[PDB]
Amino acid sequence: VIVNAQPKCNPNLHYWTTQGLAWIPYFGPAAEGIYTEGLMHNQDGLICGLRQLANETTQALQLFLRATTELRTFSILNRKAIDFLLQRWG
Amino acid sequence: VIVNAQPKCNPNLHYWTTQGLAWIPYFGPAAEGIYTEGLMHNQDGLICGLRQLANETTQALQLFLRATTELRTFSILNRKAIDFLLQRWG
Amino acid sequence: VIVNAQPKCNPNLHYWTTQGLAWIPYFGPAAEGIYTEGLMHNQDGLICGLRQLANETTQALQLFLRATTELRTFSILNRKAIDFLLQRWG
Amino acid sequence: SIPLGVIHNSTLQVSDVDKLVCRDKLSSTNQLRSVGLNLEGNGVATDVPSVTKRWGFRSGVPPKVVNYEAGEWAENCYNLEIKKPDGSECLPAAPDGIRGFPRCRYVHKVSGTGPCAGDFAFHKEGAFFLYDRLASTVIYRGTTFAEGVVAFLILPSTTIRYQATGFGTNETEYLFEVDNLTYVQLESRFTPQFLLQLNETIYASGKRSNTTGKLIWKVNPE
Amino acid sequence: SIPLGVIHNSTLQVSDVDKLVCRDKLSSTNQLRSVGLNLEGNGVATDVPSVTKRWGFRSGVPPKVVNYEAGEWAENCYNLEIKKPDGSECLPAAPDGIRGFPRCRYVHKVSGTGPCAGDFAFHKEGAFFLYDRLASTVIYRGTTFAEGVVAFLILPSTTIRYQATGFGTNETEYLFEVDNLTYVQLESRFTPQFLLQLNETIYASGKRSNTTGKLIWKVNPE
Amino acid sequence: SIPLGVIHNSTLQVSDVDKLVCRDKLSSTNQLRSVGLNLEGNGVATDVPSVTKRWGFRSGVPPKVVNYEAGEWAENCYNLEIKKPDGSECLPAAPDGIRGFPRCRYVHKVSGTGPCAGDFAFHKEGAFFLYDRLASTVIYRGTTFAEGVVAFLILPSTTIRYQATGFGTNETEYLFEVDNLTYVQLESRFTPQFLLQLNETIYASGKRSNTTGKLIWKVNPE
Amino acid sequence: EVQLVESGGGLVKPGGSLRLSCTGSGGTGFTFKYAGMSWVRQAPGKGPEWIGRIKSRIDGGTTDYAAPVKDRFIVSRDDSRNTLYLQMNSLKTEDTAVYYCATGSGKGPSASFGESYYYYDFINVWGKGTTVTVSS
Amino acid sequence: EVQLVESGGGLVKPGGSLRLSCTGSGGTGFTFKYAGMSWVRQAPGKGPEWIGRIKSRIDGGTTDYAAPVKDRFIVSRDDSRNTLYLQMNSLKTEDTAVYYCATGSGKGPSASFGESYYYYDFINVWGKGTTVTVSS
Amino acid sequence: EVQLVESGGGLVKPGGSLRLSCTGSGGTGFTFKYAGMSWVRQAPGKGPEWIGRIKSRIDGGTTDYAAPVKDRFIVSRDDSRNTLYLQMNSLKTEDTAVYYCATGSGKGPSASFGESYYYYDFINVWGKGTTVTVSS
Amino acid sequence: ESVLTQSPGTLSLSPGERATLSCRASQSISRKYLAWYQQKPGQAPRLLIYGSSSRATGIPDRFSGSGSGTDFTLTISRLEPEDFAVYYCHQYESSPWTFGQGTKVEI
Amino acid sequence: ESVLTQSPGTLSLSPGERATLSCRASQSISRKYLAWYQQKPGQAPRLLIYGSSSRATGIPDRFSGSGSGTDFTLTISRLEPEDFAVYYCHQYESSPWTFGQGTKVEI
Amino acid sequence: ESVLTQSPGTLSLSPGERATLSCRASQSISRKYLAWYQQKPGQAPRLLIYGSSSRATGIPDRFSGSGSGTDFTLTISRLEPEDFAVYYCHQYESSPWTFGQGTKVEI
Ligand SMILES: *[C@@H]1O[C@H](CO)[C@@H](O[C@@H]2O[C@H](CO)[C@@H](O[C@@H]3O[C@H](CO[C@H]4O[C@H](CO)[C@@H](O)[C@H](O)[C@@H]4O)[C@@H](O)[C@H](O[C@H]4O[C@H](CO)[C@@H](O)[C@H](O)[C@@H]4O)[C@@H]3O)[C@H](O)[C@H]2NC(C)=O)[C@H](O)[C@H]1NC(C)=O
Ligand SMILES: *[C@@H]1O[C@H](CO)[C@@H](O[C@@H]2O[C@H](CO)[C@@H](O[C@@H]3O[C@H](CO[C@H]4O[C@H](CO)[C@@H](O)[C@H](O)[C@@H]4O)[C@@H](O)[C@H](O[C@H]4O[C@H](CO)[C@@H](O)[C@H](O)[C@@H]4O)[C@@H]3O)[C@H](O)[C@H]2NC(C)=O)[C@H](O)[C@H]1NC(C)=O
Ligand SMILES: *[C@@H]1O[C@H](CO)[C@@H](O[C@@H]2O[C@H](CO)[C@@H](O[C@@H]3O[C@H](CO[C@H]4O[C@H](CO)[C@@H](O)[C@H](O)[C@@H]4O)[C@@H](O)[C@H](O[C@H]4O[C@H](CO)[C@@H](O)[C@H](O)[C@@H]4O)[C@@H]3O)[C@H](O)[C@H]2NC(C)=O)[C@H](O)[C@H]1NC(C)=O
Ligand SMILES: *[C@@H]1O[C@H](CO)[C@@H](O[C@@H]2O[C@H](CO)[C@@H](O[C@@H]3O[C@H](CO[C@H]4O[C@H](CO)[C@@H](O)[C@H](O)[C@@H]4O)[C@@H](O)[C@H](O[C@H]4O[C@H](CO)[C@@H](O)[C@H](O)[C@@H]4O)[C@@H]3O)[C@H](O)[C@H]2NC(C)=O)[C@H](O)[C@H]1NC(C)=O
Ligand SMILES: *[C@@H]1O[C@H](CO)[C@@H](O[C@@H]2O[C@H](CO)[C@@H](O)[C@H](O)[C@H]2NC(C)=O)[C@H](O)[C@H]1NC(C)=O
Ligand SMILES: *[C@@H]1O[C@H](CO)[C@@H](O[C@@H]2O[C@H](CO)[C@@H](O)[C@H](O)[C@H]2NC(C)=O)[C@H](O)[C@H]1NC(C)=O
Ligand SMILES: *[C@@H]1O[C@H](CO)[C@@H](O[C@@H]2O[C@H](CO)[C@@H](O)[C@H](O)[C@H]2NC(C)=O)[C@H](O)[C@H]1NC(C)=O
Ligand SMILES: *[C@@H]1O[C@H](CO)[C@@H](O)[C@H](O)[C@H]1NC(C)=O
Ligand SMILES: *[C@@H]1O[C@H](CO)[C@@H](O)[C@H](O)[C@H]1NC(C)=O
Ligand SMILES: *[C@@H]1O[C@H](CO)[C@@H](O)[C@H](O)[C@H]1NC(C)=O
Repeated sequence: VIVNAQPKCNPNLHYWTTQGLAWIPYFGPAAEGIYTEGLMHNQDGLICGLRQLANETTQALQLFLRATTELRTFSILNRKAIDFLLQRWG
Repeated sequence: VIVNAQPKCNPNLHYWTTQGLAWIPYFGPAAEGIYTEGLMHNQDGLICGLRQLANETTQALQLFLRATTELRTFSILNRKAIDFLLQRWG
Repeated sequence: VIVNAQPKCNPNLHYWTTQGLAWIPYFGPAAEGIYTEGLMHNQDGLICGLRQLANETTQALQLFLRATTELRTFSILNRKAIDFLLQRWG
Repeated sequence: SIPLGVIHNSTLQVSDVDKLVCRDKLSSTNQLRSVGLNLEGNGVATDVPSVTKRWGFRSGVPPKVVNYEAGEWAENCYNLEIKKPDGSECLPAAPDGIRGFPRCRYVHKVSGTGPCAGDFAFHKEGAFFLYDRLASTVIYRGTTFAEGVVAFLILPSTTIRYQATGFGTNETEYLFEVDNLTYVQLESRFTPQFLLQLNETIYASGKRSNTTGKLIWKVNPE
Repeated sequence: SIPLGVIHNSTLQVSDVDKLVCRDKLSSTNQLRSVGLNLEGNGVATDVPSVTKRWGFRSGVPPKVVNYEAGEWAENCYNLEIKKPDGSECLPAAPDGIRGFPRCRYVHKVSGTGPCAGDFAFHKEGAFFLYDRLASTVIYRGTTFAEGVVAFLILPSTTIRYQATGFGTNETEYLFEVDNLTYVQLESRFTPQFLLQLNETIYASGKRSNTTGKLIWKVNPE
Repeated sequence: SIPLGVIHNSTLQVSDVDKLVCRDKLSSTNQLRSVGLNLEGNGVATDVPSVTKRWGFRSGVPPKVVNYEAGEWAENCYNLEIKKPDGSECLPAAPDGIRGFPRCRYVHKVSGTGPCAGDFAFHKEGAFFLYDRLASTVIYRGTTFAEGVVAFLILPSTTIRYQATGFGTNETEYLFEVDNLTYVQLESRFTPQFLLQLNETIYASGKRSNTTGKLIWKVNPE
Repeated sequence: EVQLVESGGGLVKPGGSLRLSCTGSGGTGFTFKYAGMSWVRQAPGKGPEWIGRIKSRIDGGTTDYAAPVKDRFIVSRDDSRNTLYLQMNSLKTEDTAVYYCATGSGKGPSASFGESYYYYDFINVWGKGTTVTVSS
Repeated sequence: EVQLVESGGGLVKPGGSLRLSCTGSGGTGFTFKYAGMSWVRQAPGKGPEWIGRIKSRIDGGTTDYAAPVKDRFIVSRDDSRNTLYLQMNSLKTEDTAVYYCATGSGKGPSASFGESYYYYDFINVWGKGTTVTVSS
Repeated sequence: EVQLVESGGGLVKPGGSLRLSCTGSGGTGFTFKYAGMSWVRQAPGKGPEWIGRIKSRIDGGTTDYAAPVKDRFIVSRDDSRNTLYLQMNSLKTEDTAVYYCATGSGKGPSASFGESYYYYDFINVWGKGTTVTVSS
Repeated sequence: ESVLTQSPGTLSLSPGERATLSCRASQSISRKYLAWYQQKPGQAPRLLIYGSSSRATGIPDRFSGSGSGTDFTLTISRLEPEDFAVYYCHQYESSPWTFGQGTKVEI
Repeated sequence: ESVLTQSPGTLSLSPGERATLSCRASQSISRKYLAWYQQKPGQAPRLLIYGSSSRATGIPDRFSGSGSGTDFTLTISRLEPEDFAVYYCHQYESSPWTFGQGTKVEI
Repeated sequence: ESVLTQSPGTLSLSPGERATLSCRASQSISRKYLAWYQQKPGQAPRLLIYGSSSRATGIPDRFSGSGSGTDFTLTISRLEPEDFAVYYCHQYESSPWTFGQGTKVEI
């Protein structure tokens, strides 16, 4: 149901994320080193579909943020999990 | 189950809340203009019942806040949704 | 399933927690006085098992904190309640 | 242990914790609402002389806040700027994110001095000071607020200025400011509309200080 | 009302709110993911002269942020240090917890002055400035960021320096800095690689200022 | 991936993530509890000379905290005020909301100087510093804390003062302060009770400095 | 309409101290909504000398002193008793003078609304003066 | 290659004012990527006197003044018109002098890459000088 | 019971430098839990002159200098070797003097508990003095 | 400090003749902060004029003040027998107060 | 302020003889901030030398500057008839500019 | 700075007679920061007294110090032949140290 209407699309993603004594903050890596990395290609149209999704979700997200008072919002996905459950078992 | 025991009651509510390029923070309204407005009357005793409810919930809320350490609490209603679900499907 | 492998164990717990006009912040107690207290003994091996649990959960907790950006995390248990529900009613 | 109201097609009920109501369906989190109501709707006096007697200072207790999603328009909001006799401040600066209450009819701005016994000013009845979409246990300096309470439930300005002396004590005095050198003694029997009417006749008729002294008016007792 | 993407063994679908899909199982919260994507992946121009025309200043609107769990490597990140003509700062200091974007190929650091009409610099298309794992509606001073957008879904550097004048207006000018006294006029037709190649031939060949004056280069039009 | 303990009428079990236990009913969120336990309950040495060898400094890693709902009384809490040799501070001021641990028997307050290699002092074994109802990865200046660990589960002072030199290094020295000019050399074989007994006999008998010099005591080796 | 009258004077020995008072009427109370009050002295054969003045409470309630009496004389008021006081310590024979209380007051314009008074930064009302003699 | 030529001089009465101008060419534009520009005057029989200079915009666009003209003369520029101006107010007959514009410029080394100019903190290029006479 | 003895003196030429030392015993160690130590000099026929003193580490380990030796002499210590040193640079013949080390120490009262020493802000213990001659 | 000095020390004029008395302040002062007072033996000084040029009430029009900066004057257009009093200057200085030394006016 | 004074006021030498002119500054200055200028009637001054010792272009090698601190000199190794001009010092001071009074060189 | 000056430069008294020596400081100082020293040829100075009035140990009771402000004295109640030494003042000043010039006591 996603139609990518952008002038162009980078078909691939080069991504980063955050996933003995290494676990101890004192001995572990500095912040620049806590990230992992890798590539994904446009398998079955997923990457360009994803770029279009992010372009469409932007309006809803900005209106949401206008309404709230939290200086930093970390709870959008927790709310989604709760609504998911209420819709099925309310 | 709510008995309004206040000296008097304003039977009605005059309320406010927060509900093309307008969505963009750069072009949208200043904070004083992001609110909507309207009136409600005391349909079936609802407004005076509601004022009494807010007067009764105050004690529980203040004790709650004494116990917690968050400087700002935005999560009371998320906790309520979770307990609702646990009581029915625990 | 918990094997306490510590050099020694204090078998008991001396604990504290936070549970007319007293509820009003203006008339209520100062922060040093808002805590309750009591003792628990090692009934059925619970206290030494609990000390070992806290020693084991530490690694997972530190890696978790490395990954997140919240300056203060108050939401670990809310996430647990949500996962509990999703695993049973997903 | 905070109660929730439940809105039915009958009336407003209070949800239990021991009794599960199978028909009290909750379909989403958007049906949950935090509402800030004003104390003036219960008939509490709103004149400055009486209002300030509901507030006081204390130390050893930290401030805390909660949010609102919706709330009432206030007829009477307050804004304080109170200093100690030595010139230092009594109230803390508001922290980031705290803004004044968005919908006030009359704002009563009180500037002045007095003893300030504690660290923070707290409400004596346990009511909250209502800021934009945040209720607080304390008063922040220079920020407009309403007094009120917060309900939780399942759903289905003209600026009037005053001077004050002895602000934090029991025996205090207030003046209504017309101009920098023109004041009217304040009384508890005056309404906001009354004060505006006095400001128009005095200012319009020129019955204001011309010299460098302060002209202090006293309302005829009748 | 924020849409979620759903990843299937077919394609990416957008979850509805009115239609419940019984087979769209969610087993844990670890299947939910916040992803920050860069605007450069859509072909937006990234040269400094064009990039800054997408940004502007405004007042009366507070800044806000949201988090990411994952995101893209950027080819082009920006870092601004802009002052008013009177020497004061245009951009706010970044607050605790805001750190620069972790994975940038070229950082375009722009230092300079210009009019700064508002309180904060906002993105004109509504895109977000991407900081380490936080998207923001505003630009923070001295912090490296990427421009981008955020998706939500269910899962199953070389440092190039520029000087700027008139930074916050429509007609502005930029210089590429080779040395303290050596600059090259900047054009929209230059790529980051081009600038690095010019920096190597100029610096290596010694075609730099020797005197105390500034040596300003202009690229042959062809 | 943080384990939960489950309390049964049998014993304490660790909840799995792969195995669902149908009888492990959770009726409300009030059955979930965060508990802060002290390290002293595991027999770790608590004297100042040994305690400080478990702490050290590092840079490049930000501090973070988590909350407690309940916790242990500590026999031994610590409070540090350490400066660099040039007079500047080693430890950051505690941020709003951080308060000292509420239930300590003896507080070991250590004031002094030493090299402070990093930005923050971190625990070397990965334990947390326990503040009122918040565990932290770092030490805050002037705030009383206990060392400890945090468990998650499903439920169904006398102030002793010391001076320090070389605080942040391996070879350091400490003195027990009796008075401004009266000190006792500190040893790892001394217990808090021992130090209190020495403070009473020395102070009560008047074996304290009278002149402006410092009187330094050394305990008989036996 | 405002009047204030001095008392508490007479003969005191040098090296000692005394407290003068000035009690008035005709105003609206001398503590709040009122002019602050000063002391001025005039030795026979000399012109007036400013001693200092106590501000009204609405203006902060502080005392501004003349250099010649700093660290010796204190100007204070008995709130709501409409009485001004001057505490003169470390007396020297140079302090023999007539001591006056003075007020920046008087009635202002009226209106159908109410009554009014002006409070000034200069003196309209002088008391009679109490003679203080400091001698051996 | 850079040249600048002064105009706007002649006879003005003391107590009045005038604005001089200096328009040039041969540079890369005088507003950005360019040397700031100064005014210097030389009365017949006297040496040169610094008046002040307007910095380029890339260097902040401010004016540094010589003490003798402070609060009387203003140095400013017509951006992108390559023209320097001097506004002289409160004229006195002591201000009769030849007024020169001066530039810290000139061409630098070239490369197969492109062309270049240097912008200095001293003067290489002087104009001809416009005589300003202040008299009764 | 405390004693300290100076060495490292003798003849040095002006324009040069030397380092004196003073090693002691009888104390509790001279680095921590101890008095700081000073140098004092006395030219024959002259009274004593303060040079400066190194504080103990528990008191910060810094050196307080006398004005006459600032930027020329340095007072330092070899920690745990109980040795005090004086580095004298930029020597002039005016520096010929007997150089002494001095300590604010000595034993204090005992108790059934343990032993004790006092550390002072004045001198109880003087060394013998090492003569330093600066000449051509 | 800001100090007031009067001149002449004594004025001498027949009643019906014009009289002027000036004060020079050690510091410049705005008009609104100046006053003059009239004293006779047995009486506290009368206000006369304040704010340099604003008359006190109960005072005849023949009394008029003027001045600026450091130089202020009281002019009596015709000095009457009843006006041969000692005159003083006063200044408020926005905080400290200063009085002049006292000038005698005689027939 | 930092002020330049030249000495001698007049130099007198036959063409072909060496000539030197010095300037003393009231304040110490780094070499990179100094210059000298050459003026003839009808002409704006030529740059000659800048940065104390760096020659301006279009200038003969016979002209060479030197100096440090407060004392700077221009040396002409052989003064030619065409060089008998008025010479001036100049300093940049990292902000305010100063010119010398003008020294005449004569045969 | 805070500088010590002794007077008289020489004391002259038969043994058994009382002797006093005073020092005047250029700056006022608290009692706890003062000391005097006794020197004989071949010896480093002995402490004698410290803190103005507190005796050093190993010192006879005949030696007693006193003083305040800028004026301090050492009194020997009876000067013995063995006490005819050079005496010096010293002050701690809470940081810099100062010695007096040295006063000779002779029979
Ligand atoms: C929810 O709704 C209920 C019902 O309306 C409200 O109840 C009100 O509670 C307040 C107290 O919290 C009552 O206010 C007054 O309390 C005084 C007692 O306290 C005084 O003395 C103590 C020291 O002993 C001081 O610490 C304190 O600050 C006070 O000085 C009474 O003396 C008052 O009565 C007198 O004054 C009133 C003035 O209006 C007169 O009408 C009375 O006749 C009498 O002379 C007074 O009782 C208040 O009256 C209660 N309301 C009602 C209707 O009874 C809750 O406060 C409300 N909760 C929230 C959060 O809004
Ligand atoms: C999600 O995806 C869509 C599709 O790609 C993006 O749509 C883009 O929207 C922006 C506007 O927000 C378009 O940008 C330009 O808008 C100009 C109009 O605004 C000008 O004038 C107003 C005052 O009237 C000013 O306030 C404003 O700042 C501007 O100055 C047009 O005039 C532009 O067209 C001209 O310039 C471009 C330059 O590239 C030329 O190509 C054109 O031919 C023409 O000369 C321009 O339209 C942008 O073009 C839209 N993209 C596309 C592909 O059409 C969304 O923005 C995106 N959302 C997010 C969050 O990323
Ligand atoms: C959960 O429970 C377990 C079990 O009790 C605890 O395990 C402890 O782990 C710590 C290390 O994190 C052990 O402490 C000591 O480690 C030293 C090695 O590190 C040194 O050298 C490196 C550089 O190579 C430095 O970076 C570092 O800072 C140290 O200087 C060993 O050398 C120590 O052994 C020696 O000293 C001890 C002193 O008590 C003697 O008893 C030993 O015989 C020997 O001489 C020491 O091992 C600690 O011992 C472990 N405990 C036990 C019982 O073995 C976890 O730490 C705990 N987790 C939490 C969060 O509390
Ligand atoms: C080593 O041993 C010594 C000797 O016992 C301990 O010294 C005592 O320390 C305690 C705690 O600080 C002191 O107790 C409190 O002192 C306050 C200050 O009083 C000063 O002024 C009075 C005169 O007005 C003097 O007599 C007194 O000595 C002090 O100079 C008092 O105000 C306190 O009383 C009030 O508060 C307490 C609660 O804290 C209430 O219970 C009381 O009713 C009252 O309202 C209190 O007395 C004690 O005075 C010290 N004693 C002596 C002789 O010095 C050292 O602390 C100890 N060190 C260690 C590490 O153990
Ligand atoms: C404000 O509170 C003070 C007490 O802090 C009251 O003062 C007392 O008043 C009683 C009469 O009710 C007198 O007997 C006491 O002697 C007074 N004590 C002091 C220290 O002055 C005061 O009356 C209260 N004022 C008001 C308006 O309530
Ligand atoms: C930047 O914006 C300004 C307006 O704020 C533009 O200035 C106007 O330009 C038009 C021509 O399009 C003229 O007719 C007006 O007289 C100008 N107004 C003013 C106040 O100068 C300016 O042209 C814009 N510059 C660019 C590069 O877009
Ligand atoms: C503290 O650490 C330092 C190193 O930073 C240790 O110093 C070294 O000690 C070894 C002996 O084990 C010597 O051979 C090296 O020459 C020393 N290096 C330096 C730079 O001094 C020191 O011994 C350690 N101290 C303690 C008490 O552990
Ligand atoms: C009151 O003060 C303001 C400045 O804050 C001034 O603009 C206004 O004219 C003043 N009014 C009077 C009567 O002095
Ligand atoms: C540029 O400035 C830096 C100091 O910030 C200095 O180290 C470097 O040598 C300078 N380069 C030039 C060409 O002046
Ligand atoms: C220690 O210092 C305090 C001031 O902080 C003082 O009150 C106390 O008397 C001092 N004690 C001694 C022995 O000097």
